[PDB]
Amino acid sequence: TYTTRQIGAKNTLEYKVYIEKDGKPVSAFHDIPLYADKENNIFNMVVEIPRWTNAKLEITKEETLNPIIQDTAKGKLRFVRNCFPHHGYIHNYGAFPQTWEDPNVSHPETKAVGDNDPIDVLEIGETIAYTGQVKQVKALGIMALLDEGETDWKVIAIDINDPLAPKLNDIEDVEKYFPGLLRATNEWFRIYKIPDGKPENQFAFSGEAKNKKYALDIIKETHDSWKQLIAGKSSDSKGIDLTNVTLPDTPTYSKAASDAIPPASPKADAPIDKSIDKWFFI
Amino acid sequence: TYTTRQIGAKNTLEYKVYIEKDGKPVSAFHDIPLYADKENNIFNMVVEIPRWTNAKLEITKEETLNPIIQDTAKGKLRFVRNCFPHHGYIHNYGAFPQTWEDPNVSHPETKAVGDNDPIDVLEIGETIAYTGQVKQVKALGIMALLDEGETDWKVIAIDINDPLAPKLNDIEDVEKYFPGLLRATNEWFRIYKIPDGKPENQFAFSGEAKNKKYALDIIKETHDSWKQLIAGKSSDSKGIDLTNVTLPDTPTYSKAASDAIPPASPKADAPIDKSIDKWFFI
Ligand SMILES: [Mn+2]
Ligand SMILES: [Mn+2]
Ligand SMILES: [Mn+2]
Ligand SMILES: [Mn+2]
Ligand SMILES: [Mn+2]
Ligand SMILES: [Mn+2]
Ligand SMILES: [Mn+2]
Ligand SMILES: [Mn+2]
Repeated sequence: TYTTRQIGAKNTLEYKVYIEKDGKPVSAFHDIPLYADKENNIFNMVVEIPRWTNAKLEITKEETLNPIIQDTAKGKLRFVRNCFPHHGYIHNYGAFPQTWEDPNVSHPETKAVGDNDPIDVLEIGETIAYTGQVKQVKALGIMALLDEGETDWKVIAIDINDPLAPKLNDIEDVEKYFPGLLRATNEWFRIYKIPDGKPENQFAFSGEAKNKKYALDIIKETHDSWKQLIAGKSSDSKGIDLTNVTLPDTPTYSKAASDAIPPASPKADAPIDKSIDKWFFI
Repeated sequence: TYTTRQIGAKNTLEYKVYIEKDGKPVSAFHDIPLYADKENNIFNMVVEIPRWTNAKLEITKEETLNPIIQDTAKGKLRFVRNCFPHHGYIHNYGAFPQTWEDPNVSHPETKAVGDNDPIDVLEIGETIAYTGQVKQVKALGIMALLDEGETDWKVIAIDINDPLAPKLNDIEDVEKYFPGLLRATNEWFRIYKIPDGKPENQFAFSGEAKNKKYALDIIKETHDSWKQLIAGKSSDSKGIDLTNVTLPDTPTYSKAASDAIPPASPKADAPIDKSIDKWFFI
């Protein structure tokens, strides 16, 4: 049983969300198994941002036990802007634990280094997720996003408890039941940061969403990359905090990291500035 | 000065939003002047539904002083469904007070009876409005929607305080600063009821959004119809409660009706069933 420990009021600089393992804080990047069912390829996804929300909550690499915190830019809370016809994030967005997009290396398909973070998952179920929630999903395909020149693969997946779960098994089913969702995913990731001064993103494979096989090859590679990492054999760890509480053969393993963590102090959500409302017509 | 008096909690059955003019509840339908600045075509819009929301809030014709309550469909609280790529209402939504789409007469332009309510307005400004908000807007165009075979014009408007008001003068400027919002408005109203299992709506004029001038003509006809209604001369008033605290020359004028409304007793937003989250691919 994975739960959540909320410290602070959502939408504040102070807001932290730690994942708990049967009541004890674990590392959201390290102590949560990639696979819930390896045989079958059922993955564990850590949800960072709920669908149609704007706060840019992220699993923080350099904090101990990598809590999910809102990203900041120039001292301020970061929020993604609404770009017509979309309203915030159009997917439940998060990542697969125990994966690492090697910054030190130029993945051969996209020809650019990874973006230094857990691989990214777009979860397309019909229920809006919650922050710090662990969900079991099935990968259906993958997109090669080059986000600011950096390899940043987007894995398309679905909550296995989703009513259509059974009917979706490969990328081509995405278009049969969620027609146009895959083209909106291409357009959303090309332009979301334009209202921020960033250039427009680009996709490898001409925006081709790769199938479950290819995707599965990519999650493994990334998962192997994390293996070199938490083990201690990465060429450059970039100062990621490797503290964990469940991999005992690791240099960085450390029980008591968990007792170290402060109790939940959940507070009512802080309000978001009315500028976030703005709808951009890009 | 217009404020709002909330009773009970949002998304509940006991929720009512009353409009106040200087602290005295007044009829949201009859007592709020259609015009803010007549000769400048600046109207007072009553806001029913903030943008990107789903509870279907409406000025209630059948209740004294016509409060804004939540619509009911088959004994249950009504909520509009998410139709990709949209999220709830894509526009702040409301009506103009002192208007009436005549139920009892077949309008010559669309060939159908009126829908029995104040004319409807789509406010396209960038700020998300609030329920019961009286805002000052400027008509820009009107679309002839046939809602389940009834005359249901949609006025397209913008808050005068919008940072873009000044550049918006007639319908053609809407496609200028808001490219594609016009195409999405037509679609949104055709399909929004499909998920409820009703048929696709159709639009007169082939969905042409008619100019600001045609618009004013239609708003004005509707004001005349309301004049017959409130004066007491309607063929059939349809149980519409015509109590008012400001037109003394009207038969139903009764001050003391304002003092009869209970004090505010707002509670915080009740949770909305998770089925509401679902996104339909129509
Ligand atoms: Mn990031
Ligand atoms: Mn990420
Ligand atoms: Mn990125
Ligand atoms: Mn990334
Ligand atoms: Mn209605
Ligand atoms: Mn209406
Ligand atoms: Mn209607
Ligand atoms: Mn109507």
